[PDB]
Amino acid sequence: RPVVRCPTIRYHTKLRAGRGFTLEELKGAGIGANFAKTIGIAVDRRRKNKSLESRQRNIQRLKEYRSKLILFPINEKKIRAGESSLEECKLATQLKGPVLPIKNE
Amino acid sequence: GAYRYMQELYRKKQSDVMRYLLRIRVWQYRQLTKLHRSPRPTRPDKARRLGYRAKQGFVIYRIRVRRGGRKRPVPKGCTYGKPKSHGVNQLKPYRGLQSIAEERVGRRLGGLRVLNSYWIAQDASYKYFEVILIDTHHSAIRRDPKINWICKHVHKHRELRGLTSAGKSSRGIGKGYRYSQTIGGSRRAAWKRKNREHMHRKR
Amino acid sequence: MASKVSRDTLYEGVNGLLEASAKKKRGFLETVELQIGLKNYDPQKDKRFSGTVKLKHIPRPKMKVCILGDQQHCDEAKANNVDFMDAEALKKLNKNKKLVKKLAKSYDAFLASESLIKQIPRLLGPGLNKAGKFPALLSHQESMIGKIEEVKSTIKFQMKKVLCLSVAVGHVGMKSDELAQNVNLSINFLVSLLKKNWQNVRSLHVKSSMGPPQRLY
Amino acid sequence: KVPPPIHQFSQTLDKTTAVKLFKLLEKYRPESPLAKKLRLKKIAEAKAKGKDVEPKKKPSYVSAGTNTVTKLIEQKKAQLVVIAHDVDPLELVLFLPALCRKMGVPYCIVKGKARLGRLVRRKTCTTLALTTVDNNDKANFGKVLEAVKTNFNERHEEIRRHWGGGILGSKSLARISKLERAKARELAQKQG
Amino acid sequence: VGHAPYEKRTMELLKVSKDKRALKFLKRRLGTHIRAKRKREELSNILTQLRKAQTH
RNA sequence: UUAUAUACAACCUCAACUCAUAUGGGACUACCCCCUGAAUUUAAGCAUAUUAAUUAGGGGAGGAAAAGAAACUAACAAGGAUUUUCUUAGUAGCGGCGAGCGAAAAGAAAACAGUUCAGCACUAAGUCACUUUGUCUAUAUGGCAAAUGUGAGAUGCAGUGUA
RNA sequence: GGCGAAAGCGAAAAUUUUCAAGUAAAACAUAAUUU
RNA sequence: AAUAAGUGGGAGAUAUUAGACCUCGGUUUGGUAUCGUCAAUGAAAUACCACUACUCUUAUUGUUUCCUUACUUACUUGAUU
Repeated sequence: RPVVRCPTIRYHTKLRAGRGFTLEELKGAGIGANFAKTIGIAVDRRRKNKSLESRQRNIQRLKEYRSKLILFPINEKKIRAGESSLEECKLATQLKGPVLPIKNE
Repeated sequence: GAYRYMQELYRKKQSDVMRYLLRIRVWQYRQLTKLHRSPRPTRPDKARRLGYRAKQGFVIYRIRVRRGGRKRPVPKGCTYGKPKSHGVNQLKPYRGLQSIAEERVGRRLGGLRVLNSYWIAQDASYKYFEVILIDTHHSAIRRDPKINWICKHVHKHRELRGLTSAGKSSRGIGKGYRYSQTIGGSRRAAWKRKNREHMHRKR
Repeated sequence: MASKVSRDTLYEGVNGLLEASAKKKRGFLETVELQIGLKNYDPQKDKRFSGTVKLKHIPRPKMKVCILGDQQHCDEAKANNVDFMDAEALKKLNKNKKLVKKLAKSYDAFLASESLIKQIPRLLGPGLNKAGKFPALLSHQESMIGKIEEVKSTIKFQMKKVLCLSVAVGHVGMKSDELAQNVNLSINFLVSLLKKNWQNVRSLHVKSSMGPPQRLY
Repeated sequence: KVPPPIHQFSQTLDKTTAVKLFKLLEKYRPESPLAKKLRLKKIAEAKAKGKDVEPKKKPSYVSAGTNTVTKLIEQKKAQLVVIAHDVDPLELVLFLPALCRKMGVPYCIVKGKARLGRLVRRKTCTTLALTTVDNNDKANFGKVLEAVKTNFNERHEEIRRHWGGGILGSKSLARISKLERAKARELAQKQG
Repeated sequence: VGHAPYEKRTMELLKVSKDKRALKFLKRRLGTHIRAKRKREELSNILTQLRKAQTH
């Protein structure tokens, strides 16, 4: 849920919680579309985000994730996943915490 | 491909070619009745463009409707009550003929669903369309799963419930602000949605 | 009833100007006479068809002009071989003749001094509207730079009250590669003097002094 | 009066040369199905172990299907096009001979829409455009393509220009011819 | 296919026959003053291809 | 093969069958769906307004129905499928500018899921369904081949490709 | 056959491939026949 | 020179001829020329050469609430087994 900046002069402040995700951002941020879809991104193929820093705004928010994303292996030879498999959630996280913060304004 | 040519020649109606190929075709098309099965769709390529293949068996049924207005059934000197409600001899129906011409298949034919439609021709005493029926339980059609969508139970008889080509378009459906009611579900299920008062648990 | 050396109906593109040099079927000089089939260009108003085009090649118009000079016409005019007179030929240009084999209206275009203007309709005026070679004030008449351009092919056309046109611009005896830059610049110098032009005429007409009129697009 | 894109049907090249046209087509049936089966089952047992790429020699025959053909016309690989004329509706075949003058390729029309589908093991076929340029049928190739030139392709520049068509017919024409036969029996004595 | 007869009836009209009303004969016909101006000049594209290729 | 003088083979429209083999009108209705559209009442009377795009309205569905992946917004430091609720708001306009009607993107909340058709070039019908005979079993209108037995299929089947 | 949004039609449904009952029958729609 | 459509270009064209050259006409040179650019002098400077177009004129494929007449296959109206 990445999206920022609500429309008119009522809001130059707030930022609605993320229904867009900008396909043309993604190739500039190391993805990898349908691999990210079964990760779970809400990848949606229809938003054409117009601003370079709004392009950048999710770019850091992308790289905010994808690192703490723990990479569970598929073939369990785990040669190419490739962040970690020793950070398995029983060892590392297993958190299942709700809130998913949107930077809190 | 020939089809992109033959659509490009289908449009150019008001010719001597198509009109005087309509002219032979039109009053060929009348000593036959209101219903008769055919093998082959007269337009093939606009029986194509419509979600259509030609396996066994996607039947085609000719149909005519009576090309007019609609007069309001009260006898001989018209309605009581109010002068908002007098005028008859010009009153006009709502559902277009291209969604009446699939009710007049779906009940005379007790066996089959309805898929799309396409016009052919028009002259003054009928407009007269085609119906691309679909069989429902030919034991081929269960294992043909690109057109599997229509033989769930909730899609049968899609002439009444208004989800053919024209019967979709008849009830005022799209988005946004040329359509803003109808939005509350169907059409005038708007005009039971918005008058629905919410006397709360805790006001 | 059209001719071969002068085409009328058939409209060529850009490569159809190469054979127009063949209009010199004579051996003597023929002055090309322009004309235009004009539409809604009425001459009795301020739309006066009177100006000068500047053809960058010299098609040698036979130019003789009496240079009326009062300390401003002939001071810098020794670079173009002026006659160097003191504006005294006006006293003999009308009411009498000069010499044998000569008329009293013997030019094509005339120049006047800036301080010698009120005489031009009075003593010479009634004897020149009978000729129609009347010099105007908008026909490149200042004689500060109008000396080197005098041998550099200056013309003056007066509009007729019968809707015709025949004035000398040049000849057709030379190469059509000269005429590739002659017509395509003179008619581009004709768009600026004519008015409200986007598409108001359908073709041009070009005619020599001894030939039939050719027509260009 | 049918408009003079018709009659592009059915002035159709008298059958003494047309039977020679089918004699090329006797070699160019697409595939017999057991011969199709015996070719592909040899892939299964022999060429699955043979590892050979040469001996297929995919034989050039005449292609079928309208949606095949109008690629093959436009990609300039086709040689001779045969389209039927007993046809429906026209729009699969109406514009198609008009392509051939603008695309330069010689074409022809045939009588009998079933005879193109008699040999190809379908039911009715309507579109057979030929690509084959082999030396075994190169001899009889040149003479029949010269015949369809003036009849179909060089005729194609003046076929729309001359057609009124649709004669009146026929008993009424007898009454039409009755008066002129009557008045010519009277015209023998007016000026006499 | 030939012509659709309003184009042909105006094909006579765009010869010399009063282009302005002929143009408004299309906007009366088709007709919206954005759509007609394309269908106006389409006729002249036929007419500018058949001024000297129209011989034989 | 048609002076309307015969066969055979297709085709094309097109029948008839105590053929084979199978699908459908009906019941209910609260909710839902496309339909047809009235009236007392209110204006202190009434005729356009209102009752109302409303009760019979009946033809259709289901555990969902319709909608739904924009020919939308908004005009901004942008947003972004459909549906219901809070608010937008009893405000904008429609109004015998009478009585009275009446929305809306935008703001926040649940849930979230995106994609096949048609049509260039996609480039050996490589397709699909019956049949019979067995494989394999199962209360299957069933899974594997085959005779390649039909027929459907080029008037186009399939794969890849889609606002 | 027809029309109606459907239910159904204050209806001499006389138009509706054969819309023939058929007839112990004959090739080669059994023969003139039955609205 | 009248009678220059008119009005302006023009300040001589054109034709002829032999000579020059070419296979040759012809162009050019000069002689001559009905007039004329010139003069004859006025309203247009008439030679030379015109775009335009009507008084209109011969002819062409004209849409025409065009009129009238036949045609028939669309369609309407019956008849018969």
